Amino acid sequence: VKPNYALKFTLAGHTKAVSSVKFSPNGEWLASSSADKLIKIWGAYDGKFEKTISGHKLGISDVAWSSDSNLLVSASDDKTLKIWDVSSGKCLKTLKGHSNYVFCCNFNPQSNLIVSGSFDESVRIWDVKTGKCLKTLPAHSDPVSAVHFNRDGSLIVSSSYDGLCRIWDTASGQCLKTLIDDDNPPVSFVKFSPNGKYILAATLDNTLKLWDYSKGKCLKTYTGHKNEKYCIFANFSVTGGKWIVSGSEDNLVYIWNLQTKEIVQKLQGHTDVVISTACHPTENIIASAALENDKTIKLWKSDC
Ligand SMILES: Cc1cccc(C(=O)Nc2cc(-c3ccc4[nH]ccc4c3)ccc2N2CCN(C)CC2)c1
Repeated sequence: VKPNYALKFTLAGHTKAVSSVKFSPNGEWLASSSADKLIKIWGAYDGKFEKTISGHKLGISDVAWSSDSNLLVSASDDKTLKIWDVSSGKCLKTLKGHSNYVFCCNFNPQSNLIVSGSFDESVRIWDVKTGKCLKTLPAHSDPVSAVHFNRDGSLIVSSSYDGLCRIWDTASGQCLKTLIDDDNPPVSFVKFSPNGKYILAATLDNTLKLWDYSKGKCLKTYTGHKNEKYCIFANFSVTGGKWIVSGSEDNLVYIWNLQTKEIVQKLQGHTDVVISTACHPTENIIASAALENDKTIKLWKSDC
């Protein structure tokens, strides 16, 4: 039954809205990005501040870790992505090609590719080793809110303000599936399940949906939260009970039972929109992050 997430740490340091928080795949770290143009690294278990990584000329929407936890990629309003050495804090590559703000980014599981989505309505696939753009997908007809690889990196899912989710063949760059639902509200977030079998999508009508994307069938929805404006990150939590975790525009983190769709916990504490949540890879730990009235990251721990 219910999780019992309690507040363990509040991480202050960013001087503007925080955009994204991500745990390293090794479970060691949390990375955060912010409108303040900075990436900060924190200890996942002790909340200790480790380092600040700088170099972007404008605010940063997203950050993501390579599979060996040695590299970070960030997506910035400055129209670039940057690849960072976590150890030195140094910018290794600047990925240039997008014609407007880059909103979202991920490594493939192999961590030889980066996928990016932009205000410029494209999705780009980049070679990690060289930093070169390998493919530009004419992905959507409005800003791209999220990009994610499946478990083997053979597929990419993207979401957009155009009301669509798309599934892409990574190797060829061909669209394999376009999802539509209801009256096509903006799709503000999407990701694959840990196994790759499903996609979880948020739309700006206060709804998360779980999809069997190949069958084109919605299996569950998660509602009760507030999501009408911001591109709020959501997650599968699989270390204990099977939960859906999301931020919300009423300053709370919402946790649902994945199967029953019931709200099982609401986490109070933040003082602005919780735009990002992350789930720890091995421990029942949530990181959550909030917008400019708050600017803090919170770490929470549960027994299941
Ligand atoms: C630097 C910074 C700090 C705090 C918040 C944001 C932000 O809200 N991000 C953003 C904006 C838009 C965005 C901005 C302006 C727009 N006009 C029309 C559509 C549209 C979308 C789309 C996606 C995203 N994100 C959210 C965070 N996530 C981890 C990745 C994606 C950025």
